[PDB]
Amino acid sequence: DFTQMFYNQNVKQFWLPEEIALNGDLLTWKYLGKNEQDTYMKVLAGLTLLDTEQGNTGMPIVAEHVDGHQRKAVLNFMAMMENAVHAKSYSNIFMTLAPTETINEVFEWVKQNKYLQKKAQMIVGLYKAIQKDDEISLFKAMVASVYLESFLFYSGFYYPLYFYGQGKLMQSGEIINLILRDEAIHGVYVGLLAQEIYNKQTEEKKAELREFAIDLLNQLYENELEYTEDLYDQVGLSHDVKKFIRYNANKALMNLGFDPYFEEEDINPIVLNGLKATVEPLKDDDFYF
Amino acid sequence: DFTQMFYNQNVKQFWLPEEIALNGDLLTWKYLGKNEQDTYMKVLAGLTLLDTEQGNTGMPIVAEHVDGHQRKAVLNFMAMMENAVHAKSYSNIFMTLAPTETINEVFEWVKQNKYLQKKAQMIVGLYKAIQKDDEISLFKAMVASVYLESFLFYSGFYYPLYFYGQGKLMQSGEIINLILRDEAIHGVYVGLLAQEIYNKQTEEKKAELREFAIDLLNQLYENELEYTEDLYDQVGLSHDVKKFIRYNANKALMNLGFDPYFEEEDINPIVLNGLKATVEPLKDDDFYF
Amino acid sequence: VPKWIQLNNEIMIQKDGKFQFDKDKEAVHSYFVDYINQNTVFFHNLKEKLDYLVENQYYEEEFLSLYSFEDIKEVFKTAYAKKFRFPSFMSAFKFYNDYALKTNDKKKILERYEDRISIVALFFANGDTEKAKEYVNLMINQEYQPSTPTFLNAGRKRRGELVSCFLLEVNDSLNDISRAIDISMQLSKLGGGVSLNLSKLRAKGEAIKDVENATKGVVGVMKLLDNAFRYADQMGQRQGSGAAYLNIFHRDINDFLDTKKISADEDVRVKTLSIGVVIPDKFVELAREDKAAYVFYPHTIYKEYGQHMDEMDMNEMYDKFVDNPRVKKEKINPRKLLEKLAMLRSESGYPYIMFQDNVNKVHANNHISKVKFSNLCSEVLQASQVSSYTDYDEEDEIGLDISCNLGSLNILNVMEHKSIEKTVKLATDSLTHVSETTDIRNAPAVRRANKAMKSIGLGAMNLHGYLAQNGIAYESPEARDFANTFFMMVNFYSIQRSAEIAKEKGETFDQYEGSTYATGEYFDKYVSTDFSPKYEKIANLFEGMHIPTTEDWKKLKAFVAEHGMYHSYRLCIAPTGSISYVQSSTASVMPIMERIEERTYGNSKTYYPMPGLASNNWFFYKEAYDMDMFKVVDMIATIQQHIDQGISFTLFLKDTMTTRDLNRIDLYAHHRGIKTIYYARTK
Amino acid sequence: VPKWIQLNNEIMIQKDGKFQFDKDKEAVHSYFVDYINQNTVFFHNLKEKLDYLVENQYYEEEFLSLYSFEDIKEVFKTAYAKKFRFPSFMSAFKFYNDYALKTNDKKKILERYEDRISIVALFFANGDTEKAKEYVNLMINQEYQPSTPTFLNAGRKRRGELVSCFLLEVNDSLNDISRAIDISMQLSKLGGGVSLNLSKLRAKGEAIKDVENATKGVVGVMKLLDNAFRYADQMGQRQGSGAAYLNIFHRDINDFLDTKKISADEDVRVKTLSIGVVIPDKFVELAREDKAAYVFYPHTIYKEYGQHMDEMDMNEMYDKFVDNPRVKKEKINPRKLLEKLAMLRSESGYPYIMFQDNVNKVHANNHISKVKFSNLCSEVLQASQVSSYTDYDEEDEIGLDISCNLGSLNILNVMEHKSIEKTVKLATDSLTHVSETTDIRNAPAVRRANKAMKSIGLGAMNLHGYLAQNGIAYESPEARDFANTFFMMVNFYSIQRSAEIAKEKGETFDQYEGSTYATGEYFDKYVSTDFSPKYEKIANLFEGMHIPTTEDWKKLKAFVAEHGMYHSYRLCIAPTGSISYVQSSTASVMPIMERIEERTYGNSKTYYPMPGLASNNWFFYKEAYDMDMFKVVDMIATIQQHIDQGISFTLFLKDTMTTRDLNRIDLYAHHRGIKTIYYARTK
Ligand SMILES: Cc1cn([C@H]2C[C@H](O)[C@@H](COP(=O)(O)OP(=O)(O)OP(=O)(O)O)O2)c(=O)[nH]c1=O
Ligand SMILES: Nc1nc2c(ncn2[C@H]2C[C@H](O)[C@@H](COP(=O)(O)OP(=O)(O)O)O2)c(=O)[nH]1
Ligand SMILES: Nc1nc2c(ncn2[C@H]2C[C@H](O)[C@@H](COP(=O)(O)OP(=O)(O)O)O2)c(=O)[nH]1
Ligand SMILES: [Mg+2]
Ligand SMILES: [Mg+2]
Ligand SMILES: [Mn+2]
Ligand SMILES: [Mn+2]
Ligand SMILES: [Mn+2]
Ligand SMILES: [Mn+2]
Repeated sequence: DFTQMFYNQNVKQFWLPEEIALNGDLLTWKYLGKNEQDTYMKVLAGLTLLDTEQGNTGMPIVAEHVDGHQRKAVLNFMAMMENAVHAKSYSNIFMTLAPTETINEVFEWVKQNKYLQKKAQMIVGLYKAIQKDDEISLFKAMVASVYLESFLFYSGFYYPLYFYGQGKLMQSGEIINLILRDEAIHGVYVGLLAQEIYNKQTEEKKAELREFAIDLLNQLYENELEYTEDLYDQVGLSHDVKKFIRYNANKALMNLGFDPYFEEEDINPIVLNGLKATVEPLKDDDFYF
Repeated sequence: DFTQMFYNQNVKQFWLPEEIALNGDLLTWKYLGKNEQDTYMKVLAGLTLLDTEQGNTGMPIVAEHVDGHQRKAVLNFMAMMENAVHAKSYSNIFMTLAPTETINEVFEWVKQNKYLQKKAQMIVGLYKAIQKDDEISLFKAMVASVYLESFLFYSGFYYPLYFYGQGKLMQSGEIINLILRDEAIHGVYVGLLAQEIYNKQTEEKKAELREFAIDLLNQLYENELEYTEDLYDQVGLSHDVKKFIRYNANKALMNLGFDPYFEEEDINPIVLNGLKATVEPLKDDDFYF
Repeated sequence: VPKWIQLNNEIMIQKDGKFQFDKDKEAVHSYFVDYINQNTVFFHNLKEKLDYLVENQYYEEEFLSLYSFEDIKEVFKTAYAKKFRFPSFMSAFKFYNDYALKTNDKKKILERYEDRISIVALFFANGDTEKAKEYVNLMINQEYQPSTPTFLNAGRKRRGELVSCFLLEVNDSLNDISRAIDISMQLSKLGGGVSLNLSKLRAKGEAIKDVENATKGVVGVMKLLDNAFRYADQMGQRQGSGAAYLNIFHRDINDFLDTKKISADEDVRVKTLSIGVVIPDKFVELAREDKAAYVFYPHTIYKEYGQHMDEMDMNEMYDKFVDNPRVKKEKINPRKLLEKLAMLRSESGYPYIMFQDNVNKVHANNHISKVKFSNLCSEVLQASQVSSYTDYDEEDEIGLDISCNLGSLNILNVMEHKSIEKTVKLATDSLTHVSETTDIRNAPAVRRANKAMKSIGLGAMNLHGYLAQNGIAYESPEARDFANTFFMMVNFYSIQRSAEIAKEKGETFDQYEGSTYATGEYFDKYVSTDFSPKYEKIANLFEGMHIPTTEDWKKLKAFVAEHGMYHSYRLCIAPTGSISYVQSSTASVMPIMERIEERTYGNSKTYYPMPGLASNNWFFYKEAYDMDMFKVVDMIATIQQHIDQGISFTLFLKDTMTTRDLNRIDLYAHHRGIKTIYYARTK
Repeated sequence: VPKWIQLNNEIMIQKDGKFQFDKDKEAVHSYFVDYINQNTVFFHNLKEKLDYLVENQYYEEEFLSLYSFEDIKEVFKTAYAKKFRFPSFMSAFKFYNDYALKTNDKKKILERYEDRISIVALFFANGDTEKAKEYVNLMINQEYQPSTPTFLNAGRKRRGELVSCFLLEVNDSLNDISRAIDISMQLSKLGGGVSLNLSKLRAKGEAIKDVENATKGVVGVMKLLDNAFRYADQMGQRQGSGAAYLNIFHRDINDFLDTKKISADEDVRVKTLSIGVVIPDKFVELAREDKAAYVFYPHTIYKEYGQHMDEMDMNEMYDKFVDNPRVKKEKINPRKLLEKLAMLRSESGYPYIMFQDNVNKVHANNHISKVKFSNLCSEVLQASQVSSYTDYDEEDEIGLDISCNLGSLNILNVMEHKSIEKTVKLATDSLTHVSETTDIRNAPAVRRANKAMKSIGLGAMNLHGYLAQNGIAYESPEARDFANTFFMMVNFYSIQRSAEIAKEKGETFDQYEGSTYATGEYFDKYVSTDFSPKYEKIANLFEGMHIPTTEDWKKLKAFVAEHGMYHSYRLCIAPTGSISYVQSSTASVMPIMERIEERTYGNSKTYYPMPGLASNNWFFYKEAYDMDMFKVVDMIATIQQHIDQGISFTLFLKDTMTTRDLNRIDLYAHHRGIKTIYYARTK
């Protein structure tokens, strides 16, 4: 009911890194404090590292196990955007703002970081556990994928959106907004594929899959809180970032056809400013009574 | 030495079938004989099948086994083109020119056609035989992919080109030329990756790989002859198409770094005739003259 | 989690193997005592409250000035003398969330249930204190519920129209199409659902003044109307809802149906425009015999005969159309079209099915016009005349566009009070008042038809609730016996009240003299057949209440012949969506979809057992999907024989039901005299 | 392959290193003697031809009845005495494919070029035989070309209107929006392009009768208009074309521009609706100073001040709006908005740019109203007054909606014949007749403004063709000197003809006495500055033709002050798309895009060299993309100072230039007095 519509929306959102000139960001970058520059670098590396997993494994593995030519095509398009567009865009932002040696060090740090690694490996673990012709394991991986696309990225997106909403780092903020807009539709689409599997299950199996999804969300959420304090306490933003994480967790759940887990909260206004039963023929004698 | 330039070429060649309005072909299509329309539909259906498998299976699987994020980005982009752009374009052509029943019938015809099933069996079999960290199985699949890109498509491409060259079906022909332009660069790129693996081998191993490549080519060739006769005898063109596929077989071999295998022949001259803005911020001095 | 929400959630907690149905009384008591009494603005006296409401632009001073303050105080006394208590939490929640008057910032509550009922009654009476007290007694006893527009908006300064169903005829011209779009936007702005007849529009590929194959058909107008309804979205409050009706013999019928397919192209699909198909008996006859049918280009028929195709009787004109070489047509398979209709209804619930000859064989105003289409809810079936909207400088020829005022009797409360006659007559008076006080300044045909026809719709609700609370199965023959007797009495007293109003005002509706009421043909089945209950149990339900006999019907026929009839149309059974919760009633005459209703409001989930549900009557509250749709058709046809307009008839289907089963239900409905079919709801 | 298109393709076959330009003469000769003379219906005498055309509903009897057949015969002899021959295959092909009359089955050819010209001349003269002969001489010499609507439909029975540009002001009401949709469909049905001003409409999130955040903004009306234009497409042969204009200080400006983004969603993007942006000098000043600009909510301004925002002077009221607390405003970055405009024009060619203070500082009828928007072709710049369309029962306040009749002088043929005065006066008479015979009976404001303003548009074409065939570069100062003198002379003779018409008919255009013509301020630069050519090369081009001096302009100023002016507006330079082929002329006053233009018609490919292109003037035919847009802006601004309305100014951009270059071109155009910018065409 939905793949051709998503095909259309995906291809009409096509864009390339070269379209946004990045050099003019140096005119606001130079005015940020060390903590602001440090947080931005770390957040950016976090997003880059997670998005690489999605391009190399997450999207291609789902495309491999999903049946249907049109779905495989949409999924291929999404994988292309991760690898050919998003990855180049993140690299471009980095090369503009930091010298080569600084980029290498930030990636070394974020690569060793406990909270980034915990979530990255949790997601990758579920992708590696998909078994051929087993729709339960596929569903679990789709849940992981939706959580990455619609939830885990947002502790990171917060900061570029925060600057973007203030008139700072506008070129890289525009790029991030385009990336985020792609991840939103990726999350919604994979969510619909997960609901299709979920709806084919018994009531007991459904309850079991719901428990899986909520348990996974809880593990990721508790790590996000730690990740958030680790990055944002030094710039005084953690309270507001936490509200943004919960709001996006609720969107991820709704993508999977589940109820919101967290109470509704208002979001930081600066970040907001940045943001067929069965056909049977009539065989006569049905017109007579 | 080459991936970056292929990356740039692939992304700059990006297109969608909807860019080309097809209603202009309606009259030249109406005017073709029933035999001509039948061959044309079947030819494009055979192409659709090849692109379906190249997009779903061939390109993603090669992407999985090739090392390097940039090489993977090129291969992922090529995969997207296969199933999200190329395979879909044929349906745009079908939906314009043909009634639903004729479309349904031709897709049923691909499923039961023995030559089309044999060529798919052979090519996809090699893709699915790739073993992780086994460069020889990967080479064999890359040879198969080059043969699909640079040889197998051409029994199909002949007919749209033959019409384009006579000023007939020129909108459909424009789509086909764009597809052909893509496959030419896809065949070169995969050819270069295959040569990388071949060049790592002992002389004895190389001799075996040439045997594999030539045996595979001959087996595919013999099947393609029967396919060509089956499609083109009713339009009187089988001998001409055969010359064309031999011509392109030599190009496939060359893409693999091998000498031409078939002698040169005169190709129908008709078929030969068938062949955002950058954002810059405003300065203060821009407002005075 | 609110305390009342927790208490309402304890219904599903099964204690001793039974639901805790008594928790909903605790839930509503907690809801009131903890939220409503806290958020209800209180005034020292009623005078201060009334002054605050009129001066702060909440009420209308015009209708309140018709009474001395003593009379208004006594009316409010009568409302509060009943000490009305909401039996369930959902009743009070729905009232205080949808109909209770709130402050301009929607923070506090100005109106209780008694205040709203008193204001509605004072507006209804129009200066009569005893009449206002009678309306207060009728509504606080919950025997009669004015429709959502009337109940919500009566006596409010910043109110929408009291009518929400409109039916527009669209003529085959660009002037008329533009005027239809304008009127649709104006009526949707007022908050009313708009139904448009597209059968007069010429099909796709028709000539426009010597330029052949130039018309986009009814689908271009459909897109225009869909965007018009999307734009006129009721000030961004509630989504604009409209309906389009096309005859099944229209050439564009397949294009008309393709707008609702899930695979429909974005240049064909319509989102906010419901579709209804009008089916004459000729189409059913052609499909029955499997003869290949013809759909006709309307403009060719208009050019050949000077009359619109939908203005003519297809039963006599179909052979002439087919044999006419100057009438353009294409062959169709009527059985394939029926199967396509059933498939579309299974997939999306659309289209509505209106059986044209079922409506018009009992239509009392065929002299004015035949009924060609229905409203957005598929129960309004009235004669319409298309308007000829000319150029700007010229004078328009205004026709009749349908718009009737809705009200619902509570069958349970009317039956327990033994007040069928009094409730029916008071409801007729209130609907008449709403009709007279309605003036729409941008729909000239709607206004003209409201002034001329004076048509009202008096519906009924809580049929399944009344039957299940009296130990009667909905599909049982006793249920149909009760429906027969009850709605015969309702029709009798509505006709009597209409004739009494005609005698009092000395005027009937326009072109009454040609109606079957004037000739007495309407009363034939009533002066010939006895409609008293055939079962002792049902006859005991009407104890203490005079059931009209054949002699009573003859007296009514003589009275109508002598004095005329004030309303062209009186009775139509609307769905009664949200007012059913407030009245603690089952929706309309339909059977209940679920025994206990699970809904989520905000972040908290709510539970609504059907009114009167308990352990003793649990299995009499049979869910609609578990029911035999043939027996539901039988019930609705039993009711339909006493309703002059149609009934909103929703089909409740299981997932296992095929296209053939839906087609069989539709054909049995056609066979049994069903006028319209509303929705195909699948479980 | 056709013989004529085979000969036409031999132009590109380079023989001896040169294009075979003479093949096009052989191409057109073969085209005629192998297709046209064969497919031409020939009658024994002209009387039989005219009787056949009148009887079979091809012509109109009324205009042919004002002449005795001897006079019509004399007119046709005058047309055929010239023995006109098309110089290129494209000229004859375009005429006989677009404008030549064909039989009802589109099989044979009824009208030759002489027949069409004679019919148009007899239509223009309105009973005068000598005037008809003068018009025949004017058009057969190709000195003047009536616009595509007039040339195509003059004297035809089943015809559209002779005017195709309409400008509508939409008031901030649902009645006015519905009337705008209706009028847009009515005018698109007539074949005209409709432009609408959406600035008076309140922005998104404004209140509709004290309920806030209710208005959908101008984008909802944009979607309504887009679907209205898609519906009224005239068979789809030429789909309905509309333009929407928004002031840059409207709050919805960003959403207005987002409707043209490639990444726009289907619920926002409009496809058949062109967009234009009206930019006051205040916005350019704010962007120049890099200050923080504010977009405003129009309804707040209207409530606070009693006037619409676009009816007020922004350069004097912007600070008052910003300081006013009761006015709602949104902070924007004017330079970011300018960059977005440049990016949108690079990616789509939209929006059209109107420099409002450039239009209104020289506007002659600011007393009637200021120019607030342009047309679909972005060259009509006239005063408009918004209408107040009320409810159905109430009378409407009809304003002034712009429409003018188009006509182009052929600069090459006018200069060759040394007939600027006679051509301008005869073209003015013909355009006046077209204005007088136009009666739009479904657009009240268009009709009223046509009767009152009597506005005409007299344009020119073949400027680049004339300059290149005279050895003058388009960017050269000599070209601008010639344009200055030529268009000053055209303005002089158009003003003289308007004053003579006012003297003869004894009437001026409505509210003429408040115009700058009446006050004499219009003639200041003409009585003070001499516009004689400054170069001896240009001065010889005007040899044998009197150039009005300052004394002549003083005499004309006295004549206008003593007799008045008949036309409020006289000169507007339209794109002149397809009539340029027939006249063998370059399009409008813009430079050529391609030296040899390659086109595909059906399954045939044909090439069109620019008129007069050869090897001796190959490099004088410089393509528009290869030249400096600053010099093209200089040329258009030189022409614009003698044109009372605007000039359809297309920007020809290379792929190499960024959005900064486009913004620089726009700012230089604003600095140089350019009124409107039409298109950003990129190669
Ligand atoms: C009715 C309606 C109006 N509008 C917008 C479009 C009009 O420009 C604007 C004015 O509507 P109006 O028709 O003028 O509504 P109104 O007169 O009742 O409100 P007001 O007193 O403020 O004038 O409201 C919508 O956006 N949607 C709607 O449904
Ligand atoms: N006092 C008061 N009465 C209200 C209000 N809303 C409705 N009423 C009803 C209750 C009574 O039936 C009626 C008269 O109330 P009142 O003015 O206090 O009367 P009284 O008891 O002092 O004579 O009005 C209200 O806000 N205050
Ligand atoms: N005969 C004829 N003349 C036509 C036709 N269409 C245009 N004309 C023009 C040619 C002449 O200039 C003019 C008079 O032609 P005619 O009626 O044959 O007159 P004449 O040649 O006897 O003087 O009409 C046409 O179809 N037939
Ligand atoms: Mg008509
Ligand atoms: Mg208003
Ligand atoms: Mn990504
Ligand atoms: Mn993603
Ligand atoms: Mn391909
Ligand atoms: Mn390929």
